[PDB]
Amino acid sequence: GSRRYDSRTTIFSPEGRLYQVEYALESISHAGTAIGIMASDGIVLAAERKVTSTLLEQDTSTEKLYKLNDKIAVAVAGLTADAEILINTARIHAQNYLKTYNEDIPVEILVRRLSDIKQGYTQHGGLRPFGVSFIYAGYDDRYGYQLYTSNPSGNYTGWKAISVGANTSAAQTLLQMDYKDDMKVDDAIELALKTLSKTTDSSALTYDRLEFATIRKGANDGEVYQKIFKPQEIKDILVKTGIT
Amino acid sequence: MDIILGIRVQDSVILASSKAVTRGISVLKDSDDKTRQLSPHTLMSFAGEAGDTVQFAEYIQANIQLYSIREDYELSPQAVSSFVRQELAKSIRSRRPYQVNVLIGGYDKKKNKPELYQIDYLGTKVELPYGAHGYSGFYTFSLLDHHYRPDMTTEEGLDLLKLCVQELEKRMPMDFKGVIVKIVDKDGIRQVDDFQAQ
Amino acid sequence: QFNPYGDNGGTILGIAGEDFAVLAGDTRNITDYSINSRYEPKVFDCGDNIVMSANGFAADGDALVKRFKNSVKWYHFDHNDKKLSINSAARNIQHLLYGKRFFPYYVHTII
Amino acid sequence: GTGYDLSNSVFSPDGRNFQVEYAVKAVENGTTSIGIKCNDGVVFAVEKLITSKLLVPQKNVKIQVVDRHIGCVYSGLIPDGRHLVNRGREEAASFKKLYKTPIPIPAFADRLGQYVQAHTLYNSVRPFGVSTIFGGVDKNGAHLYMLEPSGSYWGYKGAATGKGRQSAKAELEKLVDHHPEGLSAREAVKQAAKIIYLAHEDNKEKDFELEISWCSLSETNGLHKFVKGDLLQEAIDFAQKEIN
Amino acid sequence: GYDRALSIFSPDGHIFQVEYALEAVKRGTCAVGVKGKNCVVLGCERRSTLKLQDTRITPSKVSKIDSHVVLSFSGLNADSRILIEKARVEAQSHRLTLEDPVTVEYLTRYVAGVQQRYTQSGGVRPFGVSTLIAGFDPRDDEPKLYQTEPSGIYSSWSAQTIGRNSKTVREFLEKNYDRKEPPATVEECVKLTVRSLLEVVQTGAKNIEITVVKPDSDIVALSSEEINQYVTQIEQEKQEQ
Amino acid sequence: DRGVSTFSPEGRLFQVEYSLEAIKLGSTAIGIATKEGVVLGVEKRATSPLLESDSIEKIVEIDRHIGCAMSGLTADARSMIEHARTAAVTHNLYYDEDINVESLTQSVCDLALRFGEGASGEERLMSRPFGVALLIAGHDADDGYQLFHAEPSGTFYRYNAKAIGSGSEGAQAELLNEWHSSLTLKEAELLVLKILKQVMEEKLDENNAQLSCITKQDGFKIYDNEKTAELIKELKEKEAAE
Amino acid sequence: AGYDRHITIFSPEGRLYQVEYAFKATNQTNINSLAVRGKDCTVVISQKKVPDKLLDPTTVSYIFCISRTIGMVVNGPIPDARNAALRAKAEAAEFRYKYGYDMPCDVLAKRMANLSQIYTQRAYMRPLGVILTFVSVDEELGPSIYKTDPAGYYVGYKATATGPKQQEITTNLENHFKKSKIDHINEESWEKVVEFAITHMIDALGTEFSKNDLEVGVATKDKFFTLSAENIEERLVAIAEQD
Amino acid sequence: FRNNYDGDTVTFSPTGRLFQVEYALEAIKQGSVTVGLRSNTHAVLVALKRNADELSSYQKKIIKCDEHMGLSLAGLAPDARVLSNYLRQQCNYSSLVFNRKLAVERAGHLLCDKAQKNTQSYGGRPYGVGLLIIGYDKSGAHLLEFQPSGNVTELYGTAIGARSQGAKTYLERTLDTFIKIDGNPDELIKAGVEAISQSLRDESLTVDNLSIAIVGKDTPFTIYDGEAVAKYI
Amino acid sequence: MTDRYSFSLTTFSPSGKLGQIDYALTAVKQGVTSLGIKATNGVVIATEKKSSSPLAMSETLSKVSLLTPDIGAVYSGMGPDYRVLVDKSRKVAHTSYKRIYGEYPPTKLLVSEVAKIMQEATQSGGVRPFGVSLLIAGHDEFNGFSLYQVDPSGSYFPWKATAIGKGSVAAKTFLEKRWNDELELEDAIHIALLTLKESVEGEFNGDTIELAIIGDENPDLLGYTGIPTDKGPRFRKLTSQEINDRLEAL
Repeated sequence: GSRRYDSRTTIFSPEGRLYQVEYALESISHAGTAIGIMASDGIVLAAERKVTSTLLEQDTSTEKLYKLNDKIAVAVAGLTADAEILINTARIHAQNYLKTYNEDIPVEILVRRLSDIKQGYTQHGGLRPFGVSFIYAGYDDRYGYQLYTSNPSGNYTGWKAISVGANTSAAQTLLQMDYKDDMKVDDAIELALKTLSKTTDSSALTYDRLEFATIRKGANDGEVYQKIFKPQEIKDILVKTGIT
Repeated sequence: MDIILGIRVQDSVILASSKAVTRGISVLKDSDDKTRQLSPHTLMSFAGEAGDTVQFAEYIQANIQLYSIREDYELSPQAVSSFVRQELAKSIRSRRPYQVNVLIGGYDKKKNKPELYQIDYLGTKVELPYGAHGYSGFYTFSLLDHHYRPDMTTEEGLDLLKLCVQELEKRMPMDFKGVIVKIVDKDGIRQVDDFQAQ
Repeated sequence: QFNPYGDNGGTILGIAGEDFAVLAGDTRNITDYSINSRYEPKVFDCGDNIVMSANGFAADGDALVKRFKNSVKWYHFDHNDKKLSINSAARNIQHLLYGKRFFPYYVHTII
Repeated sequence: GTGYDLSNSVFSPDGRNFQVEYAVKAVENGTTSIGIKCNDGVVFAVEKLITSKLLVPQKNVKIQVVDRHIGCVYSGLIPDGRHLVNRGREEAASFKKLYKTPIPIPAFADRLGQYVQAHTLYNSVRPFGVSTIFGGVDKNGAHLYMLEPSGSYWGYKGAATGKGRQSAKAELEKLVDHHPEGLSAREAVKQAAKIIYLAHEDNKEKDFELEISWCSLSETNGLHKFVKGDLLQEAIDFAQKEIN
Repeated sequence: GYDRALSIFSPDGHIFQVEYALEAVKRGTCAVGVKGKNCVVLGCERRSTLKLQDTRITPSKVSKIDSHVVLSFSGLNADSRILIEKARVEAQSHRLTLEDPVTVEYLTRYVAGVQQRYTQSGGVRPFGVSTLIAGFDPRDDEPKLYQTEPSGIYSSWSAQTIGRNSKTVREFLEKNYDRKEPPATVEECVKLTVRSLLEVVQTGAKNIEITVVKPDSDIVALSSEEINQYVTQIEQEKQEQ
Repeated sequence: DRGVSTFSPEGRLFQVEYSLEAIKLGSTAIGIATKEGVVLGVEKRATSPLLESDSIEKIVEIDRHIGCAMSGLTADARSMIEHARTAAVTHNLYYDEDINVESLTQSVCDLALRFGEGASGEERLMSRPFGVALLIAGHDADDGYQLFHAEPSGTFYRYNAKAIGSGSEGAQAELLNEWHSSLTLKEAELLVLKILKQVMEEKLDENNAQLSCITKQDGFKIYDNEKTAELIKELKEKEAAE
Repeated sequence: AGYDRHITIFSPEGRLYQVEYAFKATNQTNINSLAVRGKDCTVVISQKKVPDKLLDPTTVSYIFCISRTIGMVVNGPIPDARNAALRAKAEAAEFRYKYGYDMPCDVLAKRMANLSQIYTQRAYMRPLGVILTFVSVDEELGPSIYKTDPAGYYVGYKATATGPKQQEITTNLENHFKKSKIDHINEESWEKVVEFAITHMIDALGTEFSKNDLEVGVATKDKFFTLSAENIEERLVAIAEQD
Repeated sequence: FRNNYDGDTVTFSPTGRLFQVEYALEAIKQGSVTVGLRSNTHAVLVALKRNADELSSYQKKIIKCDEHMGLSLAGLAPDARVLSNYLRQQCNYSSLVFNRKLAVERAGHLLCDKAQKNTQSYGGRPYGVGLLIIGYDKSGAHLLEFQPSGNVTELYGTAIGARSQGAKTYLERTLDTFIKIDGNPDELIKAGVEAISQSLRDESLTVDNLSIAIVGKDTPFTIYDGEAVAKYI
Repeated sequence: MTDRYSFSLTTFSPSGKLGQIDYALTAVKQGVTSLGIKATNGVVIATEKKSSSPLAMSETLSKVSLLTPDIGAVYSGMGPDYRVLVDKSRKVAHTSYKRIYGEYPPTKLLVSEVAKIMQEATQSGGVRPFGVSLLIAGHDEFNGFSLYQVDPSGSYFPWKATAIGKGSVAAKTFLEKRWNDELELEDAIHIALLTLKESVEGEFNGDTIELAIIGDENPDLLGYTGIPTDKGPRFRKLTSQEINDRLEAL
């Protein structure tokens, strides 16, 4: 028979742990670090492109920051390809909600959906889990700004500031040290850059190895705006905060 | 057919629905409530095919209550109506379509404004000051076009209806055995148990 | 167009006595104005002391009797050769008939 | 390493399919049977071990017919043989229904071939524990065939398989030499009954029963028929005579 | 298409996957429930492995299946959502066909069946979850409290607990809860509950959440203060001795 | 691993055998059949003083003339009882009559071997065998009062008396002596209540044990605690009377 | 671990053992074959080794007639050869039906190669232990030789050989072309191209052939056919007088 | 050896055996004994029933497939239920569609083919039960022996189960004797009860311990239990 | 019968690695070198035609394939896998784009599709990852010229220039030296021919090398005229000749 070659990706360990999930998490832990910090007037998503080259095109890229909705975006940590499969189903779910209720999908409803999908690969199907962790940054008129996180297990939680990928422990301690409830978006933009700058496994923290995005509610308007910083804008924000 | 009227005044929505249920040659019941409460601040009245009518309402009610529990939140009247339209628009091209017309009236606690939605069995939705399904409109729309004012009080609204119902009791061939009236406002849904002689 | 039904005439009768019962039926089978047979048994002994007849459209009548007899056979196989009471046979026949509620056995049946 | 012999479709380092080979062992372990192609037909014969006096004689028939003109005999796991004939019967009905003409013996062979070869492609099935000798008369001649568990098959002048497979093969090789122009149907029937008695030496411990069948354009009209009564006894004796 | 039998018997007669399902429950945060004379209360501990969470939106530990029944649990969070969803749906279906909300026993029997089904179906592992379901039958005032586990077994308790250190807190309850006279007050009931959590939470005003369910769809959760107020008085009860 | 429906070199099905092992770990259940009715009793066996003992349902009603007791992994019995109740009701709808006690049992036992990862015989989708045994007791006009023992092997036996569970071999040997073809319903009740007290780890009282019977007159009934408590008292007295 | 040798999944070295072992199976018949291109024809030569005397020599072949124009020779076990032949016949039949023209040799090759690539990636399908050589005189490409293997690889050849002594035949042919400087046998009749084939077959193999030791297939404009014991004998005799 | 090739039926051993099947055949021998013998007018089945306790019933071992056919089992009861039930349908089919009684020789073929399917595909297990089939069709009395391996054989008489070899020798010796017990059923039944006790050892065939079935020229396959077999004990 | 392999053949290991993907990458490592360079007015992709016998006709086997008239691809690793991938790619280009929007898909999107197909062979039941890495080069009105690399894991990234296969490391280094954001197509075709010289051991001519570019529209390769907006394909495979002429000024 075939039973011989079956890994049995969905079984419990004698300790009651999910082998594949724990191993997927171990995988995520070697991926570029991504930070998510929520201010009083916005949210900041920052990510470190793990490994690069001189020829790698930084302009025609967006390997870790993806726009889900017009009010929701995510930072990725893990298999880009796996992430794209989940992201796409997520973009579809948002639109079905919009077509059904003629209202944008509340941030948590979208995060729960995706997590449930992940949870499935955990309880049946005999397929390997998705080696991906997301940091969700979004807004809606019920909870305003929200920050979330979901991992291979299918679990998700909310944060004021959080990180995924490598050196999360060090980064979470630094964040838990200088974060403050009243923080303003630009303060957060700075905390994020500092945190990555102290956990990086690289020499310097140049602009070509970074991705930045902010969901601010531009005072001059009355609605929410998503802005994925361009190579240049990241270069600037890097000089100002004093890292040249 | 049945009478299904709805009028949106200053701070509430009023739904009037006939009480008669006629099966062939006889009037089986004279106290039928052609309505369902989709949520604490949203009410839906309906008229149409014999079985499809209640089956559809209860199906819609069930889904809205499930959403409320899952999310611990009450969908806006606009959201509920868009959901209901989609349901009707789906069944119109199915094997056996629900032949049901509805009026959805709710009070949007977030905008603090009453709203009235009219949707026919085809999934045709329109938002109105006052609406009606079937033949009801033919007798009443001229009265409403005339006397309707956006700032009417719930009281002025109940008087405008009373007038509408009287024109209906005069010129319409069928005895619809009066109506049941309900008000939807910032405080929920209540029934004017005295319109039989208000 | 094709019509799946036909009428083979014939008539049947059933009278119940105090400690007996009879089921009669002519033995003529017809089609329109012709006679197909002057002797074609229409009343059958199905076992367990039950006689039944399905009159009307022969093809349907035979299929029913055949299905019922088989019902008796399996009743024995499944409930340890228990006897099928006339009241139980009736209820069984109802399900046999209603089973084709939307493509009826064109027969009036008596047991 | 090892273990290349546990799944039915695995290639061992040398390019073999051990399970198919283990299957053959079941064949050789069976009763012997043969096929003799004559000048206008074919003859089939098989050994029937008599376990005891309780076996009703002439009742547990082993040779089978496919359609009206095909004879099939096999050595090894009997149930598998039947399964293979049931298939061949359907295979043949299908052919006649579409083409009208009854299935050519070569065409029929490939059908059985393809089917048998198929059971060596997936590890979810087992190979056939039988070798089959079959054939008949058709639009252009008589044909004799032998099919192996590997799905391999060829046309034969004479063929045999089972325990007495070597004895038989020997006798057959003689006939092939001492009859270059061709044996006759009536002749092959006797010659066959003989080869079976001889080859019964590799099992001389148990008493047996003989079975012959033939398909001759002249003797049977091209239709497969069982040799019974007189013609049978005449061949039994011809054997008992040269068995001393 | 995947139907490998993951939950099967072993020589000694155990279903190791169900067994390990339980081990995951032991690891889950502690949860407890005690029934009063006119109410039921559910307590759950909030971990502190990581703190900097946004409690506003982060999924809560006590869920409403309907307006008169709640459900708390211990074990894998992802898994609990699946059971909670099916239960909430089943609750609406029941209202729709029987024209009456589910009794707490029925809702419990349903969640238990879903759990049991996953113990003997191919290609699926059991739920690494154990639950506490409480509430009041419709038009009834007698409190109900049931518990379910991976095996699919369920039963009602006067008070019960599940999760890490449930051994300890169960002990507290076995010698602190008298069936003769159950917490006749909504107040003294919420107290007996907080008291038991403290046996294992080790200082945690933010590490303890309580929910009180009363007859006729009267559910409500306490805020840190209301709870920290019980904590304060319970610590003094000790010092004053 | 190995097929969930493989044969041991002895000619036994592993899964079914290991299934029986799990039943030896279940609470004891006893059945006694007399010409006055059949009695079913079971060891509640709560696992904590906080567990409300009446929510332990190890004795259920199939139809009005059939009831049954379980032992082993009880959650695995839900679907079995459902199938049973449905089979009884169904049979009645089709034949306007009561389903024979044996037939109901044979039906339940048909689920028994419907397991595997794809066994060529139908669409037997059930990953493992049932981990619970049943004592089915009822009355029908053709064979009168009956007691049956249905196992996860698909086989079922008819007994005059039978015990399954942790103390089965012990209590069975007890029943072997005590049982005679002319016992009375009252006797059987005491007799069951007695064997239970011997094998139960706990000290038998009306809260950790439950009795029930099935009679042609009032069908299947489950003795409420008060009625049983007394049968216990009447037993204690009769034992100290020699 | 040790199972990455049983099914078609990668080994730590990025290898697929099952595909390598399937290659082994192609030499199991110990038969050698080669093919060359004429000016307007394609010939395939293959050893015919009928050991058993009880075998009907006429039913022992590894050359198949796929279509009116395509011919295929197989190196490997016979059951896998017949499986491949049937499939290719069906494919060429259907292709004609759906597209209105005969399936080209190179296309049928790609199709069969693709089918083989599938067994290389899917775990329940084992590779076929055979190597297929397709020949014909394509209406657009003239004489053609395309060969596929268990790895799913395929390519067109000026001439080629397959079998245990594959290398001896190949280098022999390689040299003849380095010499003639053209990519084909410059002949008009196929009979001569067939002779060339049988000749170089002998030089490289160092063995003499009778009329029952070979098997010949010839592809020509609008038709592919195989020679009979006697058509061959005639070919043997011709090369005899000159040597 | 064995250890690595008895995981499932789809695997052949290096010697060429199917262990899972042999293990199935094993459950048969571990099963209670039953005997079969026929003449030219009748066919009889005598079987020894087994019980658990002394408070338990004796597991029936004779099953009726049609009016002219039936069988006895040795091994897994459930599998006999499945097989007898499949055979019940085959007989019923033949009657309904062709208005013909199913030839005993053909019933055997169907059983063989159904059993074989379970020995070549992954996931299924071989049937663990042996069957003896008797029946009076259009060519006289008949007796068949069914083996889970899928092997069915026509005999004059035979026995299967534990110590079955006793009866099998008695019968193989008594051949010429009973093969002529035509016209008289009581003789075949007595001869059967004898052959079966040749395989006894523990106890002596009692009333509720014995089971006899018969079919013939003018005898629709009928089953005898208890008092009905008293006149043979 | 039936694919009883409905479970994953690629799973996570304790270390967090995905074995089959690692191994597939190892297969790509042993493959013949291939590369791509992006100029300011074009892109060039090239590889070596490693013949498996002088008897084989190297033209009847292209390693550089056209996906759409503006997108081409090349690889390193297992040829067969590449072949079926190219077919699936050319088709998805139609079914998922041309048949909806009436135009061919933009490079990044088609690459995204290809990448998806490869991702599934990394998680779907009963299969192994593809043993190849591709370099896809194309051009689209709103993004201009671009070059991407798709790996067995399904991941993909854009490049200015890069190489994959046998001597990718050496070649990637040689490219960093000679690349600048001001190269003209011909300059890149040159740099390409040089980088590839180090990889090839034996003959280095227009018959041992395969090279195609994505440049200007070739109205002569359209096949018809009469429609103004249809100017021709930007993809052009260089001829054996066109190669040698540049090999001189090498």
